[PDB]
Amino acid sequence: HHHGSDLGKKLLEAAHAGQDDEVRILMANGADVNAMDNFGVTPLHLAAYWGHFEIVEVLLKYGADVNASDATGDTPLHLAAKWGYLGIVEVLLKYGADVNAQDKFGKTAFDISIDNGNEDLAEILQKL
Amino acid sequence: KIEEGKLVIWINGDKGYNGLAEVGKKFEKDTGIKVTVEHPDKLEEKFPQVAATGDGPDIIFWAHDRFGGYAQSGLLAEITPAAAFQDKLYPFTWDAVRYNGKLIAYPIAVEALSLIYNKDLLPNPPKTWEEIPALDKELKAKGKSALMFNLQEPYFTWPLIAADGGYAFKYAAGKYDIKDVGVDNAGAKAGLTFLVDLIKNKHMNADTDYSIAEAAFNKGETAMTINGPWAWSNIDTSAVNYGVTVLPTFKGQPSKPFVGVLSAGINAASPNKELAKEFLENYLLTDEGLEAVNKDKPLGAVALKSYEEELAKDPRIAATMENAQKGEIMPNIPQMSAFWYAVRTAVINAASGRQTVDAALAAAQTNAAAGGPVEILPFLYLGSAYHASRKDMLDALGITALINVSANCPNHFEGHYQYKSIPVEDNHKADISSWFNEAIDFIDSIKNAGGRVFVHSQAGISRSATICLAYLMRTNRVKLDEAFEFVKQRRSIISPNFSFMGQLLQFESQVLAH
Ligand SMILES: OC[C@H]1O[C@H](O[C@H]2[C@H](O)[C@@H](O)[C@@H](O)O[C@@H]2CO)[C@H](O)[C@@H](O)[C@@H]1O
Repeated sequence: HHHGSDLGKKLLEAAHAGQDDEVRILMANGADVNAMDNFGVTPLHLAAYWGHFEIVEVLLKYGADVNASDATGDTPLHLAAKWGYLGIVEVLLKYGADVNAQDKFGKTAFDISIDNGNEDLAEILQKL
Repeated sequence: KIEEGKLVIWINGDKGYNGLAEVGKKFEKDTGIKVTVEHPDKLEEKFPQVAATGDGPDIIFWAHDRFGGYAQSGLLAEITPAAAFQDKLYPFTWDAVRYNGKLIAYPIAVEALSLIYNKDLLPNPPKTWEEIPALDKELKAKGKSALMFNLQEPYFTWPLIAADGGYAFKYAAGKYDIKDVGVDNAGAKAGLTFLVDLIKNKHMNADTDYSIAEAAFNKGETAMTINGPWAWSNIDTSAVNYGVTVLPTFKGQPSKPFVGVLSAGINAASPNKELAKEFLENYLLTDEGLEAVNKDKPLGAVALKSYEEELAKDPRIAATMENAQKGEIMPNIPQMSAFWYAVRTAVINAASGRQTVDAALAAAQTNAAAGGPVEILPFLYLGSAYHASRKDMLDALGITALINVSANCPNHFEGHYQYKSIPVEDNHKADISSWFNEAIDFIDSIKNAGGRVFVHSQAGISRSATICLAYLMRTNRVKLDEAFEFVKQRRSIISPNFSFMGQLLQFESQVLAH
């Protein structure tokens, strides 16, 4: 189990860094696609927050929890809505991201996108 | 000890100890009194320890906030400056060193944190905290970061905790109200939550300390730091083009840094009190002495009126004074020590994910306003059934096991800790001594695994104190009266019942059979 923990930590750091090939290699070697750090942040959380589209899609293909909530109440869709990542939000939705999930301030991805001027993203979210 | 005819001085490692040493050798040149400046580690903790037993420096330098508790413990000598001296410094800096109406230290200089930024990396510093995640994303793409500051010392996170409503002790009338603590209110939670989000989203690293944050900024790796005037000298020596400005706002309100008055108290145990007075009043607290220190590491805005000319002609002093006025000056009450230790734990634990913000802040509020499990040894804590129910307070301390010494107190969190029950009542008929060996083995086994045991009873007064004394007496081979004074010094309300005292007394005879 100790080796699986190492893989997980590298995966979190690779998803954070946007290192696509590294993430694939770690997926092939068996990394927990839902590895968590002490804040309950997943590699999907990090890829969505940091704009790594390709990585987002790999994690979801591999079975990432699309509605994972970190220790703080943030879901990947909350984090992607923060920066207006149309491409990332689209695949999160394709994979069943929950448009009604609330963050620690009670706000949904639609609320987050309106609060940041991502109004293109808001027209999309508004119909759901 | 402390030798007659010499001065020893302690000052923090971030202050201008070399420039102070230069004032000290002037003193030596003129008087032949050797002056030794030292900057020990954990100086604020170390000084009460050494000074309690009559050792330590002759003069100690710290911000005023620790000095009320130093005086309260009989560690400080009252200072008696002439009225013509008291007039050379700003009236309000004297107030900060006044405790129960006695002057207990010499004020030197007023300190407040500021936002320092690299003008090449970030021509226009942000006005708000809320902007900083977006800047860090921009900067990370060029291989820099937006902000690094010391996350191991709560002083550096306080301006953000307090911006929306955090406070230490509320100031009612003309006294501080030591039960009115604002550590877990809506404001403090908002601020700490924002700092935790910054970390969990990888904008800061919880391991950052003073030296890492100074290296990063002073090597151009990070665009902003949070620091006081003492730090400016190392940036000058570096190749960084920097500015010192207003701390950013949070939820539209300014950051409220705790403002510190650097102060020099005289050890109550020093046989050189007059020598200290002469050194401090006529060598250090002069324009020439303060300038020798200030050239080494800036003091900030010096308490000395005559410097309002030279100072405020510096924009970084202006920036310090602007952040200072947006802040509150620290109280000097003896409770500041417990308050800082409680907020330090909350910040480190929230910043590490060991505790949520709400659990971390709640634990610190209780410890600051009311108290909590008392440390006996690093792996061994003593407390009440109330504490045994506050999972946030056990977690804050890193408790892994509890000894529940009672017949009616539930084991609240059997999932999360190892429990040893000692089901005795606190009366003259209970044979608690039947459990001494059992309990010592439990403590020892938990310790040998690096854990921490919390021993409690109903009150934390008689049954659990009795177990804790039995551990000390057998583990270190000490008499009952020695063990009792050690614990009583740490938890002043312990009072084993008369039958428990006798059982410990008999257990003393068995453990020290000569
Ligand atoms: O971190 C809590 C700590 O903050 C203050 O210490 C400051 C000090 O005032 C400054 O002069 C400079 O040395 O930075 C220190 C931060 O480490 C309080 O004065 C201190 O009592 C408290 O523990």
